[PDB]
Amino acid sequence: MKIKQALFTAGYSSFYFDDQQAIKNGAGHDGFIYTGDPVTPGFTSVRQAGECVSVQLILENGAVAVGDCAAVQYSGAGGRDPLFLAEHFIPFLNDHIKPLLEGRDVDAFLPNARFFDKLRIDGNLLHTAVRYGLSQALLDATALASGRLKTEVVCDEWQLPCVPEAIPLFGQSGDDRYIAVDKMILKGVDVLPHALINNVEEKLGFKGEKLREYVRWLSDRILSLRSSPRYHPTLHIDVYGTIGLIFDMDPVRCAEYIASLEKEAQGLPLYIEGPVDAGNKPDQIRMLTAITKELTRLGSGVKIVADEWCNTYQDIVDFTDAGSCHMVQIKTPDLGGIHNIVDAVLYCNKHGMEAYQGGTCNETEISARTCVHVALAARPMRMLIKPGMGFDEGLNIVFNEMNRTIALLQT
Amino acid sequence: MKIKQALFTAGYSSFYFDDQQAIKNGAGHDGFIYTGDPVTPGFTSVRQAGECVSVQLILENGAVAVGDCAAVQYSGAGGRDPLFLAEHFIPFLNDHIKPLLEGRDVDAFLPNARFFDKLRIDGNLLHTAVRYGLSQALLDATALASGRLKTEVVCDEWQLPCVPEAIPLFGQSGDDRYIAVDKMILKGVDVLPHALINNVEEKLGFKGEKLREYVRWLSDRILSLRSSPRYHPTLHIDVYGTIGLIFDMDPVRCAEYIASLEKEAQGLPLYIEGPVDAGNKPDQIRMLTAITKELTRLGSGVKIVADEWCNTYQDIVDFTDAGSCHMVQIKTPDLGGIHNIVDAVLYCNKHGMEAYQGGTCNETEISARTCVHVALAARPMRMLIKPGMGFDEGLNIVFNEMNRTIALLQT
Ligand SMILES: C[C@H](C(=O)O)[C@H](N)C(=O)O
Ligand SMILES: C[C@H](C(=O)O)[C@H](N)C(=O)O
Ligand SMILES: [Mg+2]
Ligand SMILES: [Mg+2]
Repeated sequence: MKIKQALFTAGYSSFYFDDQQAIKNGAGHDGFIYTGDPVTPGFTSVRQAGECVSVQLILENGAVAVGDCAAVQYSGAGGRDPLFLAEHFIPFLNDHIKPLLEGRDVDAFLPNARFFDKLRIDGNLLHTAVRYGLSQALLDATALASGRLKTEVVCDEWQLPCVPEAIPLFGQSGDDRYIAVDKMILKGVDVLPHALINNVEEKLGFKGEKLREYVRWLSDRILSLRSSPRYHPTLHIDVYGTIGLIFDMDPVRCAEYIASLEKEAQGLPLYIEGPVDAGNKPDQIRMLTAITKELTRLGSGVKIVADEWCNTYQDIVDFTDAGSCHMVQIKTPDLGGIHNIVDAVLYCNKHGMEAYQGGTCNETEISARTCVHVALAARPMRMLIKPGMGFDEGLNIVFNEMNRTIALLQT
Repeated sequence: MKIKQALFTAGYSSFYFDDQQAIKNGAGHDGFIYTGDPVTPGFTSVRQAGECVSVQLILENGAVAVGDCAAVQYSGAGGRDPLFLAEHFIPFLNDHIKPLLEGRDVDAFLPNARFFDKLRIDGNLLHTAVRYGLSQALLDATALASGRLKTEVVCDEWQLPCVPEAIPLFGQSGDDRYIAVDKMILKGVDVLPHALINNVEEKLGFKGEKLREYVRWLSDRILSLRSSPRYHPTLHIDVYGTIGLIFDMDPVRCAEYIASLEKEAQGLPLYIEGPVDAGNKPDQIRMLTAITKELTRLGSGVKIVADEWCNTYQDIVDFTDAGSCHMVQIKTPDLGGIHNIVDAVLYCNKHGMEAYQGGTCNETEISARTCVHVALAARPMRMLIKPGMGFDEGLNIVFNEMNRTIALLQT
């Protein structure tokens, strides 16, 4: 079955494009807005509305497959592609991509996914968000053309068993790290709460005591508010590199502080994401490795998670091959085509790496819903609740699609 | 085409259920919740997780139609049904509704909508939430059965033109009445921002001076933040009956105060929702009517919107026939089956009432999306960005489905 028509429509994503460089440089705020000038190219303000381009593929049987082109919050940075402005992309996609979609067969997914993932227009690979969104629509197209769910298509093309089982979900709080923790306990969240620990003075503390107290409050809040002791979630907190900054980038000292955090967790397993940011891929790998070695040496139970500098399928391979850390964030939109997500989760699973199928608050209901199918197939150990910073909406989108899908499969 | 199988799966909706008058009474606060004793039946806490029940209808052609059972935040009051918990409704659904669904013809939508809207089980009508959800899935089923969009099915069956054109959207800030305003300006929202002006002391002011100052703040923010004068949104603020409280239900005084806000809006049109709560339908209609009369007499351009006591199709008919206000909130889940939304909006449109197709923060991505199709067909004057209180997620849901659907229709 073929695609009869391809449509591209501008839209709003579930968060904001932020100029990471200007913010790190110390941009001030006025309400929700950041002040000063942006320094990153394409930005009209330090903070701007997040945008997406919805792809709809009307098939010969009349079904309408969907996918959303979307980029991370910090669109333009850390090895991630540029400022994804949608209006500009509509004419471009209508002109160069539409004729490559209309009349295309979608009985299978992968050959199509590979094609768009490698395509250059005037020498330039397609923007990674376009690859993300097209690939979602193509997966959905294969599903709709054959009476399968997206999950089944992946299972079939990658020859996976497709045993219907929940994926642990992870909630991110943004700066609302107290109120959102309550929300997450009320809704049974498996993993929590990110906490956006992204400033040294005000969030980590110059000697780490602020984070220490935060973990204690968090575990106390969980134990106290839970309906029963059967609720025993995992703690996952992203420190956006700040721990290296207070320990002279010495991985032994970083490890030491990290281990010291376990006590405050009160039996809840603990994960610390992005402990350091050495500023380039090779050094990031090596520092994470050295931190992991010392945690082991200490007999620590605390685990660490890579994110920055770990972007593409190949990066994920590299961090994994090096034994650098216990888990890596597969930040979905930065991989491009979603077949890359499947490939990356399987590689991790084969080689011992815990795969966290993450993403961004700045993607959509469609991209998240598509990611749910990818996860139910590939079996990562953790999935980000997304998109949005409200949390409730994200949980609604990911959790309910997961459970609907498991039921359909059990049929 | 018939439905082959009906599945019902538990999920989370995008907000919380709250025992109202457990709270307004004196329920304590600790972080995100309320301490102590709920007054409302079924409730294990004064606030707990909002819930839904996803209805999935697998048809003979293998398509899967979807719809979500959901209820407002304070299920329980203003003329609303009980506590919509999944563990209760899933058995009820399997016991009493599945037998009427499996094998059912879905070639049309309206018979089925009407049939379930009237159905009695042991003498009782079905819960509005159940009727809302089934009806969404039944409309989706008719669509998927015949290669139509849900919006087209409504157009076909009520004989409407379905001109592909946008509907003005309204965002709601929840208590975050400052910060969410910046979000909305940055996303160009048509109407804003609700403001949850729901307490005399802290939000409206004993003499309405706080709301007065807020309106000026809001208009200034808009005029300051916007990128050009082309952005001229409508201001829409819900004061949840507080204006009636500080004026002792004196309607001429209410009107006078409401007219004095125009000055503060600086030329942005102003809507005040729920100015009073007379605690009963017939008094509510009378009070709103006298407020409207006095506004007109003063020559004011401020309009008022009904909400509380205007629940069902028939309520809407009654508020409309009395000429009681300029706009009514058709609070979607309370009408039961969504064909009633259609009839309500058309009724308003035919009898000089502005139809505001509302809903709640506590519904779902699926209910909202389905509400988009109802609106493109019926043409209310305004539609709520929902669900959730994060705003971004809701806009993403409602605005992107709207634009995607318009693009399909133009095909
Ligand atoms: C999940 C991401 C991370 O911090 O790793 C980030 N908060 C985002 O939403 O894009
Ligand atoms: C939109 C409603 C209203 O206040 O009219 C309410 N905020 C709700 O979300 O259910
Ligand atoms: Mg991270
Ligand atoms: Mg209201």
